[PDB]
Amino acid sequence: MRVKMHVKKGDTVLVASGKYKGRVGKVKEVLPKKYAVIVEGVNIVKKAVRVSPKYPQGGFIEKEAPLHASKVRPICPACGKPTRVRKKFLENGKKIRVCAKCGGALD
Amino acid sequence: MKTAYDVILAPVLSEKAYAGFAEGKYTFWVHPKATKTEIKNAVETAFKVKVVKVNTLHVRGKKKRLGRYLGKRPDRKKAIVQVAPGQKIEALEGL
Amino acid sequence: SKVCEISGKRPIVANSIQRRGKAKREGGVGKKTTGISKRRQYPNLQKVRVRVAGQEITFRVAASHIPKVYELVERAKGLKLEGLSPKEIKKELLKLL
Amino acid sequence: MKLSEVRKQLEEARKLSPVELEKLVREKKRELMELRFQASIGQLSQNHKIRDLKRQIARLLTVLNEKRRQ
RNA sequence: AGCCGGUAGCGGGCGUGGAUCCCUGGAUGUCCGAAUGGGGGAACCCGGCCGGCGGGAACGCCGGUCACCGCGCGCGCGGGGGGAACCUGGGGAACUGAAACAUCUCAGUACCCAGAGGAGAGGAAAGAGAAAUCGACUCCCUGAGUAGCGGCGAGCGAAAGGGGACCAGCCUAAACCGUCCGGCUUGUCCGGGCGGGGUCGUGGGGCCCUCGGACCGAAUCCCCAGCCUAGCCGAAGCUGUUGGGAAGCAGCGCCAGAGAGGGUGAAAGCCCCGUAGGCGAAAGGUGGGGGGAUAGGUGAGGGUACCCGAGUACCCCGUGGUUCGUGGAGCCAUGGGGGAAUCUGGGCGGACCACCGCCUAAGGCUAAGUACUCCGGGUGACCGAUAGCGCACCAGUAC
RNA sequence: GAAUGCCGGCAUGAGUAACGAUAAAGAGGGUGAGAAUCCCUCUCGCCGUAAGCCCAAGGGUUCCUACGCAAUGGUCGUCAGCGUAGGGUUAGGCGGGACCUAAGGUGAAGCCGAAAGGCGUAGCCGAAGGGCAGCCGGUUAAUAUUCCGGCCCUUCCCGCAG
RNA sequence: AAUCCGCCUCCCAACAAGCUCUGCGUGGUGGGGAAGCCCGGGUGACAACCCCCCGAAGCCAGGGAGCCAAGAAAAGCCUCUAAGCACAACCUGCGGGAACCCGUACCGCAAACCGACACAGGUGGGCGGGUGCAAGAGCACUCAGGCGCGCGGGAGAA
Ligand SMILES: [Mg+2]
Ligand SMILES: [Mg+2]
Ligand SMILES: [Mg+2]
Ligand SMILES: [Mg+2]
Ligand SMILES: [Mg+2]
Ligand SMILES: [Mg+2]
Ligand SMILES: [Mg+2]
Ligand SMILES: [Mg+2]
Ligand SMILES: [Mg+2]
Ligand SMILES: [Mg+2]
Ligand SMILES: [Mg+2]
Ligand SMILES: [Mg+2]
Ligand SMILES: [Mg+2]
Ligand SMILES: [Mg+2]
Ligand SMILES: [Mg+2]
Ligand SMILES: [Mg+2]
Ligand SMILES: [Mg+2]
Ligand SMILES: [Mg+2]
Ligand SMILES: [Mg+2]
Ligand SMILES: [Mg+2]
Ligand SMILES: [Mg+2]
Ligand SMILES: [Mg+2]
Ligand SMILES: [Mg+2]
Ligand SMILES: [Mg+2]
Ligand SMILES: [Mg+2]
Ligand SMILES: [Mg+2]
Ligand SMILES: [Mg+2]
Ligand SMILES: [Mg+2]
Ligand SMILES: [Mg+2]
Ligand SMILES: [Mg+2]
Ligand SMILES: [Mg+2]
Ligand SMILES: [Mg+2]
Ligand SMILES: [Mg+2]
Ligand SMILES: [Mg+2]
Ligand SMILES: [Mg+2]
Ligand SMILES: [Mg+2]
Ligand SMILES: [Mg+2]
Ligand SMILES: [Mg+2]
Ligand SMILES: [Mg+2]
Ligand SMILES: [Mg+2]
Ligand SMILES: [Mg+2]
Ligand SMILES: [Mg+2]
Ligand SMILES: [Mg+2]
Ligand SMILES: [Mg+2]
Ligand SMILES: [Mg+2]
Ligand SMILES: [Mg+2]
Ligand SMILES: [Mg+2]
Ligand SMILES: [Mg+2]
Ligand SMILES: [Mg+2]
Ligand SMILES: [Mg+2]
Ligand SMILES: [Mg+2]
Ligand SMILES: [Mg+2]
Ligand SMILES: [Mg+2]
Ligand SMILES: [Mg+2]
Ligand SMILES: [Mg+2]
Ligand SMILES: [Mg+2]
Ligand SMILES: [Mg+2]
Ligand SMILES: [Mg+2]
Ligand SMILES: [Mg+2]
Ligand SMILES: [Mg+2]
Ligand SMILES: [Mg+2]
Ligand SMILES: [Mg+2]
Ligand SMILES: [Mg+2]
Ligand SMILES: [Mg+2]
Ligand SMILES: [Mg+2]
Ligand SMILES: [Mg+2]
Ligand SMILES: [Mg+2]
Ligand SMILES: [Mg+2]
Ligand SMILES: [Mg+2]
Ligand SMILES: [Mg+2]
Ligand SMILES: [Mg+2]
Ligand SMILES: [Mg+2]
Ligand SMILES: [Mg+2]
Ligand SMILES: [Mg+2]
Ligand SMILES: [Mg+2]
Ligand SMILES: [Mg+2]
Ligand SMILES: [Mg+2]
Ligand SMILES: [Mg+2]
Ligand SMILES: [Mg+2]
Ligand SMILES: [Mg+2]
Ligand SMILES: [Mg+2]
Ligand SMILES: [Mg+2]
Ligand SMILES: [Mg+2]
Ligand SMILES: [Mg+2]
Ligand SMILES: [Mg+2]
Ligand SMILES: [Mg+2]
Ligand SMILES: [Mg+2]
Ligand SMILES: [Mg+2]
Ligand SMILES: [Mg+2]
Ligand SMILES: [Mg+2]
Ligand SMILES: [Mg+2]
Ligand SMILES: [Mg+2]
Ligand SMILES: [Mg+2]
Ligand SMILES: [Mg+2]
Ligand SMILES: [Mg+2]
Ligand SMILES: [Mg+2]
Ligand SMILES: [Mg+2]
Ligand SMILES: [Mg+2]
Ligand SMILES: [Mg+2]
Ligand SMILES: [Mg+2]
Ligand SMILES: [Mg+2]
Ligand SMILES: [Mg+2]
Ligand SMILES: [Mg+2]
Ligand SMILES: [Mg+2]
Ligand SMILES: [Mg+2]
Ligand SMILES: [Mg+2]
Ligand SMILES: [Mg+2]
Ligand SMILES: [Mg+2]
Ligand SMILES: [Mg+2]
Ligand SMILES: [Mg+2]
Ligand SMILES: [Mg+2]
Ligand SMILES: [Mg+2]
Ligand SMILES: [Mg+2]
Ligand SMILES: [Mg+2]
Ligand SMILES: [Mg+2]
Ligand SMILES: [Mg+2]
Ligand SMILES: [Mg+2]
Ligand SMILES: [Mg+2]
Ligand SMILES: [Mg+2]
Ligand SMILES: [Mg+2]
Ligand SMILES: [Mg+2]
Ligand SMILES: [Mg+2]
Ligand SMILES: [Mg+2]
Ligand SMILES: [Mg+2]
Ligand SMILES: [Mg+2]
Ligand SMILES: [Mg+2]
Ligand SMILES: [Mg+2]
Ligand SMILES: [Mg+2]
Ligand SMILES: [Mg+2]
Ligand SMILES: [Mg+2]
Ligand SMILES: [Mg+2]
Ligand SMILES: [Mg+2]
Ligand SMILES: [Mg+2]
Ligand SMILES: [Mg+2]
Ligand SMILES: [Mg+2]
Ligand SMILES: [Mg+2]
Ligand SMILES: [Mg+2]
Ligand SMILES: [Mg+2]
Ligand SMILES: [Mg+2]
Ligand SMILES: [Mg+2]
Ligand SMILES: [Mg+2]
Ligand SMILES: [Mg+2]
Ligand SMILES: [Mg+2]
Ligand SMILES: [Mg+2]
Ligand SMILES: [Mg+2]
Ligand SMILES: [Mg+2]
Ligand SMILES: [Mg+2]
Ligand SMILES: [Mg+2]
Ligand SMILES: [Mg+2]
Ligand SMILES: [Mg+2]
Ligand SMILES: [Mg+2]
Ligand SMILES: [Mg+2]
Ligand SMILES: [Mg+2]
Ligand SMILES: [Mg+2]
Ligand SMILES: [Mg+2]
Ligand SMILES: [Mg+2]
Ligand SMILES: [Mg+2]
Ligand SMILES: [Mg+2]
Ligand SMILES: [Mg+2]
Ligand SMILES: [Mg+2]
Ligand SMILES: [Mg+2]
Ligand SMILES: [Mg+2]
Ligand SMILES: [Mg+2]
Ligand SMILES: [Mg+2]
Ligand SMILES: [Mg+2]
Ligand SMILES: [Mg+2]
Ligand SMILES: [Mg+2]
Ligand SMILES: [Mg+2]
Ligand SMILES: [Mg+2]
Ligand SMILES: [Mg+2]
Ligand SMILES: [Mg+2]
Ligand SMILES: [Mg+2]
Ligand SMILES: [Mg+2]
Ligand SMILES: [Mg+2]
Ligand SMILES: [Mg+2]
Ligand SMILES: [Mg+2]
Ligand SMILES: [Mg+2]
Ligand SMILES: [Mg+2]
Ligand SMILES: [Mg+2]
Ligand SMILES: [Mg+2]
Ligand SMILES: [Mg+2]
Ligand SMILES: [Mg+2]
Ligand SMILES: [Mg+2]
Ligand SMILES: [Mg+2]
Ligand SMILES: [Mg+2]
Ligand SMILES: [Mg+2]
Ligand SMILES: [Mg+2]
Ligand SMILES: [Mg+2]
Ligand SMILES: [Mg+2]
Ligand SMILES: [Mg+2]
Ligand SMILES: [Mg+2]
Ligand SMILES: [Mg+2]
Ligand SMILES: [Mg+2]
Ligand SMILES: [Mg+2]
Ligand SMILES: [Mg+2]
Ligand SMILES: [Mg+2]
Ligand SMILES: [Mg+2]
Ligand SMILES: [Mg+2]
Ligand SMILES: [Zn+2]
Repeated sequence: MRVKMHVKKGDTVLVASGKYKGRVGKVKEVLPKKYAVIVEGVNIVKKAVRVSPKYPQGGFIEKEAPLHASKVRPICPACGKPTRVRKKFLENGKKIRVCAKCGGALD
Repeated sequence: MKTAYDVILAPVLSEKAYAGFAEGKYTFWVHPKATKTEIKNAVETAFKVKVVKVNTLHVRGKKKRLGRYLGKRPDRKKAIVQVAPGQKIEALEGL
Repeated sequence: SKVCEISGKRPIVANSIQRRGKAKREGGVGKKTTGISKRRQYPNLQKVRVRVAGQEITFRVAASHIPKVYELVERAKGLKLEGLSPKEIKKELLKLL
Repeated sequence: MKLSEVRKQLEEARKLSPVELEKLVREKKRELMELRFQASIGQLSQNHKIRDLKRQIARLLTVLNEKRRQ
């Protein structure tokens, strides 16, 4: 019905696996069809660009490479620890993500 | 619901269509099912003119391809209205 | 050939069996079948014309149910039948079955 | 068109009468033709306007139908 | 919490004032197609009537309406066409087997046709068949390759009974009573509609005397539980190291009603999706379960001898069905001829007769247990791109 | 490991036969990375009851223009009926329909047939037959009895007059 | 039903006419218009546009004769009357308005159709110029127009 994403633009995530394991960053973008997130300054790649109006002088640019969403963990804004996410029902009763270490909202 | 704006789709843009403005002949793409009589009325209520003569012709879609995939463009009909001596359709005088 | 409008009797298919030889009961060796082929047995259909309500109604009916046509005519008296078409009379008549 | 503009359109339309609804579709069907003509000579950068108008008309006729249905 | 399908790009937009998306309902839905105004070489053409638009009478467009058949007093209702298998009914081969072939077989199969429906058929004894018995029908096991049938060749092949699945029984016709309508050969008439009555095999019912004067309950209807059509919550891991990458190795932990499985840069219970265990419907659908209502249901002697399904039974001729191929050939069915009776009537128990029994024909309906798999899901000592569907791919396509 | 097996791939024959009418070519100039093969000119040859022109079938964009040459072209290719794109088909009078009937088809009535279905006066359908009003010229890259010009004409509606 | 058509009789007309329809000529007017020469276009040009001959298988046409094998229908159209209606309606003349749908490109004896091919095959109708040869749609050459057939270059055996 919808892909399940445990993370979103632009909560702050720990990158827990791959070359960039350990890095922290904002999620610039979420790409659910590809099940992937773009994290700021994580997974940089050198792309060639043709000499073009958009890029005269040509050469290369840096781009952020998407990460498989499972590599990423939201950092709790209360305790500052990376966490699994839980759902808690409020009184509304809207539902929200809360850190699984303490109980803090993650938004 | 059916309005004149349903019958006249777009103006025909080409050397040949433009060549007609001089003698008062405006050429539109119209809906493929629309009658000379109905086009006369539609053009009259849309561009506030007096339509005096209507020429229509069918235009078959060109067969066209994209890689493996053969297809056809939509079939169209074009109409050529003659407005009364002296009138003009300014939207088309354009150019 | 066809269907009795009264009894419903239709053409049926029957075998025609050809036999040879002397029956056992007559001291023969027994009967041998020398052919079986399908054939049809038709109802004995005939036309019965009847006047009912000053109209001429006609039935295609197996001879066995020829009397059932006239019996229908009798039951017809209790009916408001005049002015009707002969298609219409026959329908009413038939409905009485 | 913005979601709130859409509600707004519906509320307003629903207040209208059939005749007023008809008048307004005709006006919009007219406004679409202009858009078309502009789109065809390459002078409509704001092309989302076409999908928009088309749905407005749909919403309107939809509502016209509502009224006349009972 | 992203989004404007596959689908990126140009060019523009939308979304926590809740978008995209998912489910339900609704609206719109050109033309063709049963196709149904009429025509026609399907997807085009041409009309009638009413209303509307345009300056509108000619012309054109928009809305509505107009086929035929059946049933019921022009109007109502219904039909028509499709559906992969399954089902019934009406028709119905041949190769082949018989080591040739005709009867026989293949086979009442293949196939054509009609019809249904989520099933269909059958079904409440004129049964079975030997028991002083059983008790509708259907379906499975068995009985049994028995009994039998059979150029007594090749081959074909029951049923009762027993064990199971499911379980349910009803409505009429007639006698007689009432009512409306119609007929001409005037009523104690005949006939047709409708209502009442009645429904059975210890025979039952009708009518006439006598006596007696609440319970059951649907297969119809109503409500509801439950189910389907979207979903949702869901425990526990960090560090070091090799490495492009850890989930490998190492250290120290932890969860478990969850160590099914799939992903994640390699090999992860604890990262992700899940899993166990739970939760969830405003709307539509279902609802065989629960509840309620309604229709409907129910006596005993005695007398009378009115009724108890007709071109029927019955007999003969021609055939089919059955295991039964003419056989000692009954039974069930019926194309032809003849042709009854109403319980002191009738059919049956394998020619026939007697005796002794069984059963009540010629009107109708009836859940469930059964068949199938287009569709959804689960699961494989199933395939893994020459396999597996013809098709993993834009295939019933190219050709 | 064999089934003139099946499917696929790749060899051999072989740089071989052939390159599809023996109407026939030559040169100069241009273009281009490239030219016997494309454009232009001159010369030569062939058809001319056709090998020219116009209609109908069938075909379905193949037409015209621009940009192209991987493949398609029996060679080459700068060219093309090829690739990409853009343009192009204009009718009261031509053809067909809103007219008629032909064979035949279909078919109220009606007849027949196990089912499916088969017939069938009327009627309806059915044409390259009947009926019916447009000629000459100009114009486009590409349409013209269609546009334009000139001169003519048909039917329908309404009205006026007789 | 009919005043029409058919049939009978009479009168006038008759290889006439008249009336009517068509072909052709003319006809207000509108158009075209060569070679050659300059770069499809300009010019030639105020182009000229006249006379004679030949002459159809085409037209007048529904013409004529002969023959035997004896040669569509229906509508349009004219006429007759019926229900009707006769302020209607129909005819004639004039005037104003109205006049829909589909086709139309291109190939079309062929490299675009039928032949798996840009295939020496097959494909209905019309036009098909000039000269000479008795004639002709034959034959030769040739106009308009269109082509040299989508491998070539050499060599000069069997
Ligand atoms: Mg969720
Ligand atoms: Mg680290
Ligand atoms: Mg909510
Ligand atoms: Mg609409
Ligand atoms: Mg031009
Ligand atoms: Mg057209
Ligand atoms: Mg046209
Ligand atoms: Mg398309
Ligand atoms: Mg016989
Ligand atoms: Mg015997
Ligand atoms: Mg003996
Ligand atoms: Mg025998
Ligand atoms: Mg008789
Ligand atoms: Mg009989
Ligand atoms: Mg008899
Ligand atoms: Mg919306
Ligand atoms: Mg898109
Ligand atoms: Mg953009
Ligand atoms: Mg964008
Ligand atoms: Mg909500
Ligand atoms: Mg929906
Ligand atoms: Mg439309
Ligand atoms: Mg339709
Ligand atoms: Mg139709
Ligand atoms: Mg029809
Ligand atoms: Mg009207
Ligand atoms: Mg007007
Ligand atoms: Mg009007
Ligand atoms: Mg209109
Ligand atoms: Mg209409
Ligand atoms: Mg209509
Ligand atoms: Mg049917
Ligand atoms: Mg059906
Ligand atoms: Mg059968
Ligand atoms: Mg039948
Ligand atoms: Mg049979
Ligand atoms: Mg059968
Ligand atoms: Mg046969
Ligand atoms: Mg045989
Ligand atoms: Mg066999
Ligand atoms: Mg055998
Ligand atoms: Mg044999
Ligand atoms: Mg044999
Ligand atoms: Mg033999
Ligand atoms: Mg045999
Ligand atoms: Mg066999
Ligand atoms: Mg058999
Ligand atoms: Mg089968
Ligand atoms: Mg059916
Ligand atoms: Mg079932
Ligand atoms: Mg059932
Ligand atoms: Mg049933
Ligand atoms: Mg019973
Ligand atoms: Mg045994
Ligand atoms: Mg034996
Ligand atoms: Mg058998
Ligand atoms: Mg038996
Ligand atoms: Mg049993
Ligand atoms: Mg049992
Ligand atoms: Mg069971
Ligand atoms: Mg009676
Ligand atoms: Mg009575
Ligand atoms: Mg009565
Ligand atoms: Mg009794
Ligand atoms: Mg019941
Ligand atoms: Mg979860
Ligand atoms: Mg979890
Ligand atoms: Mg490292
Ligand atoms: Mg690690
Ligand atoms: Mg470890
Ligand atoms: Mg488990
Ligand atoms: Mg596992
Ligand atoms: Mg796993
Ligand atoms: Mg890797
Ligand atoms: Mg492991
Ligand atoms: Mg493993
Ligand atoms: Mg795992
Ligand atoms: Mg569960
Ligand atoms: Mg669960
Ligand atoms: Mg009693
Ligand atoms: Mg009695
Ligand atoms: Mg009985
Ligand atoms: Mg009876
Ligand atoms: Mg018999
Ligand atoms: Mg038999
Ligand atoms: Mg015997
Ligand atoms: Mg027997
Ligand atoms: Mg009989
Ligand atoms: Mg008895
Ligand atoms: Mg007796
Ligand atoms: Mg009997
Ligand atoms: Mg008997
Ligand atoms: Mg007996
Ligand atoms: Mg018995
Ligand atoms: Mg019995
Ligand atoms: Mg039944
Ligand atoms: Mg039940
Ligand atoms: Mg059942
Ligand atoms: Mg099943
Ligand atoms: Mg499945
Ligand atoms: Mg595997
Ligand atoms: Mg493969
Ligand atoms: Mg395969
Ligand atoms: Mg492979
Ligand atoms: Mg498949
Ligand atoms: Mg394949
Ligand atoms: Mg494909
Ligand atoms: Mg071997
Ligand atoms: Mg070989
Ligand atoms: Mg070989
Ligand atoms: Mg092989
Ligand atoms: Mg092999
Ligand atoms: Mg092979
Ligand atoms: Mg091979
Ligand atoms: Mg080789
Ligand atoms: Mg060599
Ligand atoms: Mg050799
Ligand atoms: Mg050689
Ligand atoms: Mg060779
Ligand atoms: Mg060759
Ligand atoms: Mg050679
Ligand atoms: Mg050649
Ligand atoms: Mg050659
Ligand atoms: Mg030669
Ligand atoms: Mg040169
Ligand atoms: Mg070249
Ligand atoms: Mg070259
Ligand atoms: Mg050269
Ligand atoms: Mg050459
Ligand atoms: Mg050249
Ligand atoms: Mg020659
Ligand atoms: Mg010549
Ligand atoms: Mg073709
Ligand atoms: Mg093409
Ligand atoms: Mg062209
Ligand atoms: Mg082209
Ligand atoms: Mg070309
Ligand atoms: Mg070029
Ligand atoms: Mg090429
Ligand atoms: Mg090349
Ligand atoms: Mg090349
Ligand atoms: Mg390319
Ligand atoms: Mg090639
Ligand atoms: Mg080449
Ligand atoms: Mg070739
Ligand atoms: Mg070039
Ligand atoms: Mg080419
Ligand atoms: Mg091209
Ligand atoms: Mg014209
Ligand atoms: Mg014409
Ligand atoms: Mg009309
Ligand atoms: Mg017609
Ligand atoms: Mg006709
Ligand atoms: Mg027929
Ligand atoms: Mg006929
Ligand atoms: Mg007609
Ligand atoms: Mg015609
Ligand atoms: Mg004609
Ligand atoms: Mg015409
Ligand atoms: Mg003319
Ligand atoms: Mg041309
Ligand atoms: Mg053009
Ligand atoms: Mg003109
Ligand atoms: Mg007057
Ligand atoms: Mg008369
Ligand atoms: Mg007189
Ligand atoms: Mg003249
Ligand atoms: Mg004249
Ligand atoms: Mg000139
Ligand atoms: Mg010149
Ligand atoms: Mg001059
Ligand atoms: Mg001068
Ligand atoms: Mg003559
Ligand atoms: Mg005729
Ligand atoms: Mg007629
Ligand atoms: Mg009168
Ligand atoms: Mg006039
Ligand atoms: Mg029309
Ligand atoms: Mg054209
Ligand atoms: Mg042309
Ligand atoms: Mg050509
Ligand atoms: Mg040509
Ligand atoms: Mg030829
Ligand atoms: Mg020809
Ligand atoms: Mg040619
Ligand atoms: Mg060809
Ligand atoms: Mg070809
Ligand atoms: Mg060639
Ligand atoms: Mg050829
Ligand atoms: Mg020929
Ligand atoms: Mg001569
Ligand atoms: Mg000569
Ligand atoms: Mg000669
Ligand atoms: Mg000559
Ligand atoms: Mg010649
Ligand atoms: Mg020349
Ligand atoms: Mg050559
Ligand atoms: Mg040599
Ligand atoms: Zn926390």
